[PDB]
Amino acid sequence: MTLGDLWKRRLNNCTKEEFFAYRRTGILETERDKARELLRKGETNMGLAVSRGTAKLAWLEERGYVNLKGEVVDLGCGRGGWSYYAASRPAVMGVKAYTIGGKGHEAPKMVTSLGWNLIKFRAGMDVFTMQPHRADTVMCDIGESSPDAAIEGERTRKVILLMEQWKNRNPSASCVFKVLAPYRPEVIEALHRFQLQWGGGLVRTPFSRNSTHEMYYSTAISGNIVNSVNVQSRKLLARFGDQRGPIRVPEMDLGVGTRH
Ligand SMILES: C[n+]1cn([C@@H]2O[C@H](COP(=O)(O)OP(=O)(O)OP(=O)(O)OC[C@H]3O[C@@H](n4cnc5c(N)ncnc54)[C@H](O)[C@@H]3O)[C@@H](O)[C@H]2O)c2nc(N)[nH]c(=O)c21
Ligand SMILES: Nc1ncnc2c1ncn2[C@@H]1O[C@H](CSCC[C@H](N)C(=O)O)[C@@H](O)[C@H]1O
Repeated sequence: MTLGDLWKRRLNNCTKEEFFAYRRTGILETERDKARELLRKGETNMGLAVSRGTAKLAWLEERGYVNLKGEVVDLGCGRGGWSYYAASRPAVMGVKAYTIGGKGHEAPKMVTSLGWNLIKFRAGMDVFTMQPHRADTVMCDIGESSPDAAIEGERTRKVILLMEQWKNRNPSASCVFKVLAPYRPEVIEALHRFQLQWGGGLVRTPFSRNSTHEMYYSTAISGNIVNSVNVQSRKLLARFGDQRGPIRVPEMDLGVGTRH
């Protein structure tokens, strides 16, 4: 059993009050007061982020931890916060965004955020059985949380296997993907094998809530994986009992318009 496995059990052992107090303590949180209503008021001319995903990818890019360029695929695009972020980048030429949709799964939010015309959205698409195609940048933000850590590890393993498939098709592609449960031994094994072939490493974004162990893997960084995981597990376990709230920051606003 790992330190992260214990973090999960301690998380699930929280009372409701301890859970609410823990989940957002000390994390960055974008201010979505305007964004949120605009989206369900059906306003489509808006460049405010369609989800909390946009600020996470932006942070990775602005830190120099991901290379977004050329033809991008967004695997599991959901509402599309990563797709819109990618489309707004000048080095990005196009975005092919795929998501399953249906019951309990977000469909793409349709807005005129800068570069929207470079995105081809395909809902109803299962990326795990999709044939990989040409891509310069492969992104995947898939990983549904479960109170069962063994289910989280299996969900995570599936993402890593998917990224191996896309790398087999595109050995030179830049990759960035969610690693929902990096503390599971079966995940560590698959990540170490990924890293030995393709390089890369793991990083924690400051917007992730403490109720998730999610870390992001990218071929543009490096670092011992077990150390990265254990450092994060210790930091998560140290926040139990912390009273500070979240730190509110402005939401990303990419502006509106086409890119040609
Ligand atoms: C709601 N919730 C979530 N977690 C833990 O946080 C992890 C992910 O964090 P999140 O679940 O809050 O994030 P998400 O984006 O999914 O939003 P939401 O708040 O709607 O969470 C719903 C999920 O939590 C699960 N859940 C609901 N109640 C509990 C609970 N009492 N204990 C554990 N899991 C719970 C539900 O089955 C569902 O899977 C969950 O996998 C679980 O270990 C909780 N732990 C306690 N101790 N009490 C909780 O109320 C609780
Ligand atoms: N097998 C699958 N094929 C395609 N999409 C899937 C999938 N399994 C889960 N998904 C979708 O993957 C999405 C991940 S949500 C990621 C947030 C997104 N990057 C943003 O910035 O808004 C979810 O909407 C989920 O419905």
